[PDB]
Amino acid sequence: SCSLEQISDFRHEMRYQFWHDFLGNAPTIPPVLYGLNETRPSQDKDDEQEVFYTTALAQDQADGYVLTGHPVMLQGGEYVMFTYEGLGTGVQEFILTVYGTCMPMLNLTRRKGQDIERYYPAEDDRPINLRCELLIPIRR
DNA sequence: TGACAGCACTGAATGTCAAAACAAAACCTTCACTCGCAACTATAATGGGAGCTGTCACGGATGCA
DNA sequence: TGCATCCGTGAGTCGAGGGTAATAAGTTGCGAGTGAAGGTTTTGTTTTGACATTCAGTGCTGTC
Repeated sequence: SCSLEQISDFRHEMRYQFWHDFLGNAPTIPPVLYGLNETRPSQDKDDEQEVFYTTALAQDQADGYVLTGHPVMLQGGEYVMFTYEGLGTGVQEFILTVYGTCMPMLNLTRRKGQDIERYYPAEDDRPINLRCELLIPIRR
């Protein structure tokens, strides 16, 4: 529960300690990352909500993945490949320039569901200019 | 020369009179049932101690006799 | 004038481990009190006339 500028300042740790707990027992490095944001309103007065953020490990070439959590089936329907070049501090303004601008300036209405993030940890000191997709479930 | 400072006034955009509705549970009816009282039953029956408690110890006491 | 009897008294501060267990009749009648929660009532968050300003708006007005 944080600010507009803290829409990715808080979100940096929710992928990292989730990754480095599993990397202590991972013989590989899974190179496709998945993050899921959720908007769920209330029932008492319809002015409030809460957000449960789920980063996940990919069902990839390593079959045995003993990770705490849930087997999450990704939502189907229309999506958008918002590929990017920039560091996780640059997805801070990239999430804000897709959601402050690219939903008005491309005039699109994102649909109900989990906003799929597609980071790339395959290029994980210099500041890393990573590549990432923001696969929004869209209703065009 | 062009900035550079300040004025003229629209008006959309505020700050007030009203309701408009929605869940809030809050207090409140309800209405069927679960959960409780009370009475009777007719061959014959008739007297506890329920286990208990066993010698400390000098001392003062009151009332019987 | 003794002789029995009947009450009422008895270290200090600690300590441990911890409350235990008989037996007995039912059907039938039938009012009273959780209770299903049925459903209202309130006690608060939202629409619309206003018009009085206000700054926003755009341009001019005047100026270094």
